[PDB]
Amino acid sequence: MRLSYEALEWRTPIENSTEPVSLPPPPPFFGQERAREALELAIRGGFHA
Amino acid sequence: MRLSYEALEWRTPIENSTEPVSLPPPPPFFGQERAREALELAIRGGFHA
Amino acid sequence: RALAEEAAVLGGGLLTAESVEQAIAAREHRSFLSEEEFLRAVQEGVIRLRTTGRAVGEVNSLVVVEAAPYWGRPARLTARAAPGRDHLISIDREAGLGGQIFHKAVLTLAGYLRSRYIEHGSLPVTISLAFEQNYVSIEGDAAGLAELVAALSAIGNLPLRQDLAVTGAVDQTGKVLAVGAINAKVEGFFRVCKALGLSGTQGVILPEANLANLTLRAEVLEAVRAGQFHIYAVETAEQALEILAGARMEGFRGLQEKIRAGLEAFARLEEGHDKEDRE
Amino acid sequence: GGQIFHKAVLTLAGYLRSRYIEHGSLPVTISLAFEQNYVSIEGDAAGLAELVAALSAIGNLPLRQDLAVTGAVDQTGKVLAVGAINAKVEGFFRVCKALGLSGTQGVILPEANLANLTLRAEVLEAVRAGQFHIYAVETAEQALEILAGARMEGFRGLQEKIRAGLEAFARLEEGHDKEDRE
Repeated sequence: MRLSYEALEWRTPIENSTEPVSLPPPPPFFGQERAREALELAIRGGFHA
Repeated sequence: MRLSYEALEWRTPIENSTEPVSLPPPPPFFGQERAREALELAIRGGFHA
Repeated sequence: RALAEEAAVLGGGLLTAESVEQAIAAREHRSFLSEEEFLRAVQEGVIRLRTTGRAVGEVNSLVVVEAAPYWGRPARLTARAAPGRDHLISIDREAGLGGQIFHKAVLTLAGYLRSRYIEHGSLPVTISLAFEQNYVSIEGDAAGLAELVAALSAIGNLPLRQDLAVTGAVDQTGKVLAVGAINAKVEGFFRVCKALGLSGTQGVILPEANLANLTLRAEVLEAVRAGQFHIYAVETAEQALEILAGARMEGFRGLQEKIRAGLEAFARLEEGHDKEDRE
Repeated sequence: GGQIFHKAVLTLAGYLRSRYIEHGSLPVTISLAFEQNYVSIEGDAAGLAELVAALSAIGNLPLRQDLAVTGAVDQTGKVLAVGAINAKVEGFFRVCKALGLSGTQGVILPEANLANLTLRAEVLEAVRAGQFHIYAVETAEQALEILAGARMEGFRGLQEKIRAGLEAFARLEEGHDKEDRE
């Protein structure tokens, strides 16, 4: 069955590009909650990691 | 045959989750009476173990 | 003591039940990346496993992954029967060696199939056993119950339930032997079913020798109590096939009748080919 | 190439010997080859292209050369996901564009790779304009139906064509055996 363009389109639509973005820095290990939690536990408990 | 929940439940029931408990220290090699007796024999007889 | 230390860290110093279960959950989740990737692939359709309806010659064999952490997960085991000499091919055991290595798992399944069904001479079927996707690391020492039930379904054109995953080892007698890491396999299948959505009929067929080893997680047991997940304990491959195919081995419209009918059909194709070659 | 027995050859042989059954054995020998050697063929996985090519050879089915076929299959015939789907689709698009697009070229890729389908801008624009097509298949039968432009069931279907090809090969074998016997 043929896949239409809408079913294949994956790119994020750009609404504007003349404005320079100003965003706050992300927390360390962003999108890496597992690693952040493991390191939190290792630091708080003094565990070799 | 199909195993029921009561034939699969293995966790012991919890009466309470907030009440600190005090227990006497267990004797050395608790549940290890074989190793404890072997070491007792080795120490009393001077045997290499 | 290490788990207690982790619970104290997550509990602030006091090891409450909540703190200990949090420590256990965190320890389980810290090595959960492989299972997270597998579940995401299953949900996205990259790895398509059947957890509803029925299929012929296909089972959800529970396996343990190659990774150092021991995570159970289902893999689609497929068996295909063709007319010919009595020769059972384990495709994922002859993938790169060849030459009849005598894997002791092909020998066991071949012995069961040759001794159990005797209406001709050499078995009139050749069985090809394979795993869809390659993470299984199939054990060579012990033949699988899933392999046997898939071979029987392929021979007899038996639609087996895809709801139930099949795990366990079998010898030539048909008795299902205990397998290690039964909890991991059951929990992996339950994770897959929950990711795909529980239909209230998915379950696991596991050896009754592992009943003393079923220390299942809280979530799986809660599902079992609610009736959304079932656990079947079997002693022989015959009753596992009965549970999968939803009918009895003996009697009218039995499983033995269908399997012997399939074997007779393959033998008839053999003899018709011989006659056509002769004339 | 002694021993080993591969996993692709065993998979294709199992599918062919189980799906098409009128004699005690498959009456054909299938020789699969790639033209030029830059392929880096995977010995651990069967190919959907290999299976459809074998089926076309058996049944004398004219496959569309417009469509490129990628994807792995098991002995059931289920088309499995394959790595680097974007690279393969974009490479076939580059080849078609270099030779000139006719508005009918396309790629037959597993539906398991729709999660992995992040195509370049040019390929997506061509698909939007209708100059390039993408087909998602669940089983090798669907891929063969798309390639041969015919259904697997009904009058003059691909199933009966492949079965008639095997029957003709079996007739040749039995005639040769009868001649050699006497």
